[PDB]
Amino acid sequence: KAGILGVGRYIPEKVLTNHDLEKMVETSDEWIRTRTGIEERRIAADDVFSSHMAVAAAKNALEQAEVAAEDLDMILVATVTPDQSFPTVSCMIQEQLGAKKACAMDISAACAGFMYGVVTGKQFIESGTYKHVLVVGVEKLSSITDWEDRNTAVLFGDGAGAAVVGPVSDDRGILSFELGADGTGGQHLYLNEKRHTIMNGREVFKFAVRQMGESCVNVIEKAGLSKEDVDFLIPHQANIRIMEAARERLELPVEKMSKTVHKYGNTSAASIPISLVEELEAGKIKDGDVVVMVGFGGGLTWGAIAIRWGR
Amino acid sequence: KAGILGVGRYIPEKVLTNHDLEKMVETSDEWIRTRTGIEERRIAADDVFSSHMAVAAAKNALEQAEVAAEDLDMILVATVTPDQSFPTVSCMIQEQLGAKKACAMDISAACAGFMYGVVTGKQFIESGTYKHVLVVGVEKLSSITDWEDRNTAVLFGDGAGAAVVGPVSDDRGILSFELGADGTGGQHLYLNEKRHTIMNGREVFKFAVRQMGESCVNVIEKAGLSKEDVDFLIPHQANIRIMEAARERLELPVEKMSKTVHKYGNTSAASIPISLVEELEAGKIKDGDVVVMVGFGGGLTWGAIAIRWGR
Repeated sequence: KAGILGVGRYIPEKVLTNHDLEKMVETSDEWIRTRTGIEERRIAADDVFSSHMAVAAAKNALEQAEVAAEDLDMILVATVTPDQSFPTVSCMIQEQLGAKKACAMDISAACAGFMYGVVTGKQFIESGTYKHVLVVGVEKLSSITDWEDRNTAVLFGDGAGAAVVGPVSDDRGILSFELGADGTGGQHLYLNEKRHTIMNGREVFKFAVRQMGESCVNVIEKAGLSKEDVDFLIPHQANIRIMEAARERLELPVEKMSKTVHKYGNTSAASIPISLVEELEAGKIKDGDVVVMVGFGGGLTWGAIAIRWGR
Repeated sequence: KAGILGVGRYIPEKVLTNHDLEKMVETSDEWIRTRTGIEERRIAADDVFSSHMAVAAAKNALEQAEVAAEDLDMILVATVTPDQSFPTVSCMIQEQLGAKKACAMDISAACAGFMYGVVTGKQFIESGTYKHVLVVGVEKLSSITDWEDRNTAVLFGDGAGAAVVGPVSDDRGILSFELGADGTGGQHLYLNEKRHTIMNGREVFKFAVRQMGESCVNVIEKAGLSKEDVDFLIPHQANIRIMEAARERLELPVEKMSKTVHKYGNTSAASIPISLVEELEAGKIKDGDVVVMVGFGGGLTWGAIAIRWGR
């Protein structure tokens, strides 16, 4: 069975508060908090790109996993904001990390990308093909944000999260997963010709609130478990109201769902690993815990994973 | 075992000859043919994007495979020129094809992308996760070509190729594969700030000529076969001189290596499936044939696959 050996993240140091946003666009601290739950988000410096954030998250994950970069068989980077289209971020961090024998590809599934990546790594490991797969979710959404548009400029932050996937001692590891997509919703969330994110917020909300909880129930069902068997939920950190719908569907207490949207905003593919690190650093997730992760993203993509934590 | 159920392609109708190039840049028909072997290449119309070419290739592959789009479990599109970063081409063609239950992600491994994709599909099928995986290699390189630069504007064409991957009756299917990358070479082939392909042609040549043949030998070795066991070689169609080096390393006759670079140029991830369709339409590849495919790409990525043809 494939499981998670270690996780790391990179959080940019610059804090962008709602009151910093109040200068830039016609918004209010009250409106942002009430509708999204965001209070702050982090913004990468002008010389810090997805590759810089990804190497930092990757180094921390490798250190936590006790895995050397030279031992990686595969590097997968989920991003829609690479430094450039080619060379990919995965190729760039393969060089900077010294991961010589590793293959490298970037994958694009928007905010569901980290889930697509972990599931992809799972397939390569359980077939016996590879042993160690590095999966990184990284976004510099600040580089594709119309900072004049109050409807989106208050939603997005920057960051990177990373996990080393590998074989774990059985009972542990990824128990089940679901990956999905619905190209019909492509009109509702797209990058326009100015490389600016355009979103139909109402439509994306309707879709997310009903799909997040359903993907969660599916992976619990596929794992042969019950809702009471879930020890922690790590949702994509886009909107506290969407996150709350998933918590209700799973009948989980407030303290069993990771909440970092208020401090980092929506970091797209980086969101789930960033939240994972937060809970692991607070000691709220322990070996043997059943953890459900779930995300939705642009293009209308989604994914969910049920994992029993530990090696 | 996972194998290839059917293949299709889309070739743009507009032909760009070397004599059309002679008006545009300071080049000559003699120089292009002598150094690359290219005589013509195809250019997609201004209203034809990667998604349009990918749906066309996908439809032809599904028809040849006798697979309905509604039965696809996964859509993988290898491209560095999507219509936009999100929604992805895979999401776009998931909608246009009516592939409702299918998940969808784009992958980025430059000219090696189709190989990364087929191997990825192989992992999902042989684990029993999925049954039918659509893999598309598509590029509109004309949209990232500096048409003022004679060093690259004579190298690239547009196109799409597609394969349906699924379980095949054993003895058949993908016997072995190799995926690789070397981020060190990222400086030699990259997209610059104008979305123009910049290349150190001499360096990329040195790398490709020695890696194409070596990847080929590796996958033959991993399949437990000999060089005499190879019935056909389908190399990435970037440069006839690079292709010839691979043919020599495998001791193969001229008529057992696919050559379409002279008519389509370098189509990056689309190159191998486009050549596959060409040989299948000429009846040169038959069930039971051992086919080796191999490619190299920007970021310095590479891949090779040995497949026994048939279902």
